Amino acid sequence: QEKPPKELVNEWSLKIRKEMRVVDRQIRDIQREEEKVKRSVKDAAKKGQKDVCIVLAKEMIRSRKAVSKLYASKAHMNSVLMGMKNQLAVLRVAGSLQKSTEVMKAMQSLVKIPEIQATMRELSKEMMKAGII
Repeated sequence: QEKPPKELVNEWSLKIRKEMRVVDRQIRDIQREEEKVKRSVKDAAKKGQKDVCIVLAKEMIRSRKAVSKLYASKAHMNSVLMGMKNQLAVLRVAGSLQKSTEVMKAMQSLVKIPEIQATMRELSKEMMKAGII
């Protein structure tokens, strides 16, 4: 055969790490956009446009949840990263991966839709063949 050695872990670490830079990015962008929406809400209050503050508010809440759901995902990703560190650990003395109900649920809750998170469905796959999920 000619498989990759259990450096499939280093590979998946790199990707998980990559997607986490993405997340950081998206959080930063939404934050940056909250700054503006804030100024906007201010003016719109000062000028008595009640109806506009109201909606810019509903805008504000939606940002906040967007960031929440994001930091969530990042936690999940971090859970998969640690799981990989663990797998390396397990390999350091065995030399063969093994199951993980940890890197399974994170990588379950993680295969959501809004984002290129089709890759997560692929890692998911690669990982099962390996014998991690």
